[PDB]
Amino acid sequence: HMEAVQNRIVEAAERVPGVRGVIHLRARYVGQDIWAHMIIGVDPENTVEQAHEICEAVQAAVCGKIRRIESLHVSAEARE
Amino acid sequence: HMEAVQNRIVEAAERVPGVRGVIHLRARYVGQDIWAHMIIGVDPENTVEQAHEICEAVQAAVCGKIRRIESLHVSAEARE
Ligand SMILES: [Cu+2]
Ligand SMILES: [Cu+2]
Ligand code: NA
Ligand code: NA
Repeated sequence: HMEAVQNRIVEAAERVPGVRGVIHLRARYVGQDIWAHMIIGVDPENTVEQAHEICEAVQAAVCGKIRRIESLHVSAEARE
Repeated sequence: HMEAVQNRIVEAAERVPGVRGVIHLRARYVGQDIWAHMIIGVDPENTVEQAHEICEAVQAAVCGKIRRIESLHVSAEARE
């Protein structure tokens, strides 16, 4: 069941403007719910505020598309 | 499990240009796979060919977003 969900999470995150791939995704079931931590790539010349905005947009996109996610943390790293 | 999938099918179909709602959706599991029949609404002033094109686009959209669907038939009815 988990691989199909992880595929949906990556696909959803990579559709958000400013995401330069999903660098890392760790998802685990807590019961029927998913809790996940994500690192996305961003343009190194983005501001820290812009990177924060992208992470928030990823959280909204992924949580809106995948109903079973009850916790999602998104961080950013420079990617070239 | 099925209600979440049916919600995804309707949401995916209603995002296609030319769809005037999902009129009917009957989904059933065959094993782990979903087989489904859908009726979408279309503009009565569309041509039959245009309606056929919309149905084909719905099939592509839904099957592309919901990996477990192994059979999907889409028909159209005039909706006002
Ligand atoms: Cu903020
Ligand atoms: Cu044709
Ligand atoms: Na900004
Ligand atoms: Na046409």
